[PDB]
Amino acid sequence: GPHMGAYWMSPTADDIRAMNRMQRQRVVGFTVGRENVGSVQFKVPVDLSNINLDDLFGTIVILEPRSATVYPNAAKKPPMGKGLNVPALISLEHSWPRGGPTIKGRRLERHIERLKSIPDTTFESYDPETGVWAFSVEHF
Amino acid sequence: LRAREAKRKATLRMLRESLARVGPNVVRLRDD
Amino acid sequence: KIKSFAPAWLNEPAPGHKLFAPKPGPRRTIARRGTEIFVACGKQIRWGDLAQLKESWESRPSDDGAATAGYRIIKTPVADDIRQLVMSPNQDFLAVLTSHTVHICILPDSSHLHIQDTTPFKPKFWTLGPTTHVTSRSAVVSAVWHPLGVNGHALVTVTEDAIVRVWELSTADRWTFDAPTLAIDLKKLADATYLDQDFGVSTSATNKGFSPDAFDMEVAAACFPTRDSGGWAPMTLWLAMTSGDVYALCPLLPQRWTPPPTLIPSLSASIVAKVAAAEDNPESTPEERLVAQQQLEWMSEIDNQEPKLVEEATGEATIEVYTRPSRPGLVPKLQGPFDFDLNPEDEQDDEVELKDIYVIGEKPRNGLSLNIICLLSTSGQVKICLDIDGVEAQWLPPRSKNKRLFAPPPEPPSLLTFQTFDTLKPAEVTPDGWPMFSEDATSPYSFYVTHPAGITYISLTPWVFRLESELQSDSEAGTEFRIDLLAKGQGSERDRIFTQTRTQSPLAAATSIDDPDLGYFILSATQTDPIALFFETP
Repeated sequence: GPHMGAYWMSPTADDIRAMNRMQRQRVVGFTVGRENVGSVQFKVPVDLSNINLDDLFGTIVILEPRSATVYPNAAKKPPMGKGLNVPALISLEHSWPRGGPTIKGRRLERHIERLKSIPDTTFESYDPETGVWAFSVEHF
Repeated sequence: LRAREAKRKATLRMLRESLARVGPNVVRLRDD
Repeated sequence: KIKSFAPAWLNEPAPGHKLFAPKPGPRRTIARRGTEIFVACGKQIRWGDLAQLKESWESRPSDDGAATAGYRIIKTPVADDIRQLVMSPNQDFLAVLTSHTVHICILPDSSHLHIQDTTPFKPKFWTLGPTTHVTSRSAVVSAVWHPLGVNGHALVTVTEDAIVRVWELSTADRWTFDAPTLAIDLKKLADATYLDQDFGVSTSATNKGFSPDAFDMEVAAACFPTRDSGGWAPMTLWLAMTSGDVYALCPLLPQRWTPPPTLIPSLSASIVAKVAAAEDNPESTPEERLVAQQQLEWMSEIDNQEPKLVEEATGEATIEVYTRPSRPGLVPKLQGPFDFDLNPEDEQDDEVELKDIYVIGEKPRNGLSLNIICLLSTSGQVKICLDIDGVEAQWLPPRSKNKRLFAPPPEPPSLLTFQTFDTLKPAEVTPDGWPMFSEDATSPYSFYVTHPAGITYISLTPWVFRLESELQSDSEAGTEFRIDLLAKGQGSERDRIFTQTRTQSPLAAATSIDDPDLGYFILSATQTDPIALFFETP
């Protein structure tokens, strides 16, 4: 039963609220995360001018143990390139084999093979000493 | 009152250890 | 006289041959009730009685099929080739699966097989989860009827993305087909801490996210134990992932359920005994006492409950109906991944990767007082595991419980690997093959393995009987001596009954039939021809 921490974003919601109409259309290095779960780092400037910062956690970006979802409702997902439907760097903690952290040998390297083969993802890294799976997506 | 459970537990423990002595009972097939 | 693998009354130009004559996944395209069989061929189901079709070819002189006795066509509303047919317990409902969709066929009166029948022939088909089991969502992997479902009308479906859905069907209420009574996301449950957390599924959650469980909890198959099982077995859903892992859910019940007369009293004794052992033992951990507590709480909902009495849909007799206990919770703990003790080392990828699971439930204290979990790999490897510890009812803790730092880590659940053997030669192994288990009609401890390469018969008798006798042994001594001989015994027997040569055509999952008139035989089929191999005639 992995502990689900609190959501967070960078820049903070306060910082984004303080941005003018120009700046909020091109928030650089926008990141949404949840402690002891993972994070989504968008790899381009994003347009947050039509996104409620008070209804972002759990509504648009859902971070659960071993699970990252952006725009969970397919019907209300913006076109590719608009909103948060852009390339991103996702990191998921606790992404070890279901057998547990104490899995080595062929079973562990088999797991890394399976991570690389997950469709619509580009494998970045997996570290057994932390259990963090990092990978890139082009859209959601 | 019910010592049969200890007997079951011991019996199955013995099956395990017995299967361990023989080693993995693996029967694979060859082409010919 | 071409060498065929079926009797003359199932080969062309016999009328019985019409049942058979005209993509990765399982092919359970044959189902049966008595001597009747249902054969999926594309988007239609071919219905026929083997008894009449036999007689027609024996008493021969020298298009819905209404002109042919003992043969009828069943057109279906499916939009893709049928993959699986699953007969219900009382054999009145038939589950019809494509890769993604599920239809329930209300099986028609058998009188429609006679030529004399002039009345209109339009078997009712019900769509199951129109917005749930769809091509735009996760594929359906297993459909199994709940052993304890009222009127045998409770169905469990499982998808690749490990969502378990219980449907409690009533033809008098369309809504029962539209939505499930219970929906469990195993991926949420696996990582949950408390029994009251959210394990449900959102109708709005249509866009897939990203997770290692996309492969690690990709479901290959699920089953309930063979019925006539005792203890917790008939409330235990077993699952096998393509990753090689095995899971169990217990107790999984629909909102309402029907136990055989002996189930509840046997469980009560089992629960009472477990509470006693937990309390009497001073070395009992607070985690061990909680399981006993939760089970006692579950049972208390049943003791203080008066069972309702309702008719049998296909019957002439009333039976007790209970409601599911609400405490400790509706969703049991997900148990697993099970550790395979004495597992073979250096298993290959196609040996670890699972494609089917078949569980023979413990029998009340005729057979073995232990669950037997059988696992089928892509390679056709079969693994026979024994549930030494005994899977039982478990739930996650309540939020009332305070986490203790000096508490030991929960050791993973375990199965004992008793035996592992190939059923295919290396040359017969296909990289994406989907071999299937099938139950034997005459004994739960025998079963079949079907694969495009061929069909194999397997039996765990008399070995399971020898183990049970030792478990019930009246002898003061000699246990370790006698067990050693049993472990040295070859155990299960296996024999190939059929081999397909130079034909990559997949075979319909073997269907065992034991009729007093037609005899005892296996039924399978190629894309075009039948396979009926007999073992005992009258």
